[PDB]
Amino acid sequence: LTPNQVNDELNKMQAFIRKEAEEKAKEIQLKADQEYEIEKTNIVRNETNNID
Amino acid sequence: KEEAIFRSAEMALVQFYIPQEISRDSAYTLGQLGLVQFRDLNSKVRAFQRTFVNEIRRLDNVERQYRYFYSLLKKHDIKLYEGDTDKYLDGSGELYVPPSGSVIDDYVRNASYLEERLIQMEDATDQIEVQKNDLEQYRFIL
Amino acid sequence: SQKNGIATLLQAEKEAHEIVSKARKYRQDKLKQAKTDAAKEIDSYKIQKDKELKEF
Amino acid sequence: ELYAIAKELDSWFQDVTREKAIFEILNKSNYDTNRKILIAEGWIPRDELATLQARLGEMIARLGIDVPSIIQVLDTNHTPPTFHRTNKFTAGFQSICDC
Amino acid sequence: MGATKILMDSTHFNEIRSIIRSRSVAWDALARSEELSEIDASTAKALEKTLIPLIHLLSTSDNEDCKKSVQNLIAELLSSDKYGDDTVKFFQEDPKQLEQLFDVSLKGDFQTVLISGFNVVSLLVQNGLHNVKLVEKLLKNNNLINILQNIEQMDTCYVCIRLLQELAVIPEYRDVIWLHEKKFMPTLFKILQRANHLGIQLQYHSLLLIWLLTFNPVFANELVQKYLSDFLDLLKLVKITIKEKVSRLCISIILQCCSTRVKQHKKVIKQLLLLGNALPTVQSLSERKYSDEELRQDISNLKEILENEYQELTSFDEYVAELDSKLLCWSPPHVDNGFWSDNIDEFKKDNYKIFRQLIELLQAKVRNGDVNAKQEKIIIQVALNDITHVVELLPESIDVLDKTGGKADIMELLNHSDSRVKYEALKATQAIIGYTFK
Repeated sequence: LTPNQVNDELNKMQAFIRKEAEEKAKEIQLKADQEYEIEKTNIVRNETNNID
Repeated sequence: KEEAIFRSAEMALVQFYIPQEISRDSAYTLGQLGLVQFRDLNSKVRAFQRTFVNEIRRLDNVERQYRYFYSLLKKHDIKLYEGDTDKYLDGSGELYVPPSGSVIDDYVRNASYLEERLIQMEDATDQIEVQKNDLEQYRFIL
Repeated sequence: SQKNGIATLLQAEKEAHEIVSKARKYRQDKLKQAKTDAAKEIDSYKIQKDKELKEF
Repeated sequence: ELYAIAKELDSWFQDVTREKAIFEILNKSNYDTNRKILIAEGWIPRDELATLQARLGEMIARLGIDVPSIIQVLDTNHTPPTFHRTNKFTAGFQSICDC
Repeated sequence: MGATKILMDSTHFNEIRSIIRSRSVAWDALARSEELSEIDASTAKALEKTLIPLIHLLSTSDNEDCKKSVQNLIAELLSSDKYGDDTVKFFQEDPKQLEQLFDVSLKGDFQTVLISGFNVVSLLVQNGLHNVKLVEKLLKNNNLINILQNIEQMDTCYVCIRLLQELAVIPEYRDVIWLHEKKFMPTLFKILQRANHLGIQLQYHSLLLIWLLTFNPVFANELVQKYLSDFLDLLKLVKITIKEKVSRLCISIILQCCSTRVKQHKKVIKQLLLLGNALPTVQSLSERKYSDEELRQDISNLKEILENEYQELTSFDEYVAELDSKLLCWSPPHVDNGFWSDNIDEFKKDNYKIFRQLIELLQAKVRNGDVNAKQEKIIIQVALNDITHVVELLPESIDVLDKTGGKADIMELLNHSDSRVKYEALKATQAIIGYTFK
């Protein structure tokens, strides 16, 4: 029981680390998409002003 | 199963895995328990390479501020009434393991502010001395 | 098993590093796509302005 | 102001000392920057394993995040420590003997 | 398989599915009740081309138990590994039944309503068939809105919060949320202000939407003004949180809100920083160790943004205007004389008259009898601190105050009721006395 509980706890801790990494990656990807949209909008505005 | 005085004493080696975020809470809980001796695996490096070296310096500054506060209390014969309360805290730690708290930065800022009033009180003492010198001139009379 | 637990911890650290690397790669791809879309938008705006001048 | 400070000066000093001890223990304890921090080994009696697990579980419950916290027992040829179970009336004898 | 999956997979969000996965399962009672069609019973047995018939059977039925069974089946199929792709394709290929499915939801008991909402969200989570208008219509249902607003069942509140956070993935849907924010936004604010795995979802998933909603600078600027107290609470909970993820999300939200892209952002951020005394908190956070590289970047960005306070402090014109203004907030500009000799030089003007006018104004305000108010007490403390700084700035100011009678009035009023006001007045008197004997 105790060694089985220890093994289950180790698997759970590995899963928790994986979940933290996945959540951080998802947040980073969403933030990167938003930043890319903002940068594209700014660059498009600058180019339009240049060609206007 | 616990062992008493019968033969060359008992001990064991164990590795404790803990999450990063709950490190402070786990350390406080272990210290309140006080039933482990962590091997100095990270102490093979020099003290200048300590992970909490900057935090150690901040704690040292807080300790210096507390020493200055104690010096002021002695200089004004303060009763240090919290000494009675400190005994309960030691008893509380030995019995129920109260949480340490994450307000350490708040106490650090409070210590800096206390040092501010300490400097203010020193300036007040200097002004009082100057006034005492000024009072000597008041003795002048025809 | 304790040894299996340590191996799982190492594998979890590796997986976390892989996820962080994937996030960084996604950020780089987002920046590159933003630059490409900016160039495309500049071309589209220039084409629209040229078409408007011809209409005028 | 001094009297008000004295009302909690000793308590604040004790808390600061406890925090400093915790930081010193952490510095001696093994840790990593990129990886999940607070991973290390140490010494502990076999009899205290269950109590340590229960206290760790209670701390995890009191923790703001559901993160498991347990320990692992591993073999090592480095010499272990020695701990004498000191009853209230045999601690003096043990100290005299081990001096 | 499929486009994606629901984030909420713990606590009651899975317990309800587990309880309903076998309670009168397979809908075999339809063979005896005769209320349901044979095709519905066959579909239930198989799931224990078929997308439309199941939806029609669920919509046309009126039995509560049958409705709960149908909702459970729909949620399972949406979450099914071997049927998620099929459901996503059915939604994408023929979104016509999606509106009927949404109409089917938001009905029945609490568990059935939650299951139907989860199924609908999973249906709408696909990369296609956004149906922003349909999403808004589903957001207007009384049952779901009340369930999300109510937090009596913390598991139900967590499920609703996770569903709302998952729904905010679509930027097109995101803009819809801010317009309809007022219905449920401060419910999350109350949840955030009050603050096992349930708490993590309430602390991490809820903040995820705030970071997502902050992506629109116009929406962020609109939301900031109506929730200043919530903004201060978020600033506090940024460091109050124990888990690193919550702190990182809060820091990201704060940085996004403070970004100059918002209207009056360069002014709103400065106003918020001085109002809540966020500079010491930022310094303490920077002193603390960062467990995330993104957290370190956010801390560096906050430290850089803290230069706005320094810029405000150096604005001697701003400090002079605030002194002329009827109110002073003890901002970093209140330390301009200590920050730079420029403030002292400006106050020296007109033979100490720039400072004398402010001193007379403070004396009149003290004689006005309104200083007993707590806000007025803070203003009076700021005025006393300014007078103390002026006295040590130059003996000419002390001479002017003595001539104008302001110094005598301050000495008389040194026994202020407020402890902070009393300390400030004592400091001012000591500065005046120290120069008097010098």
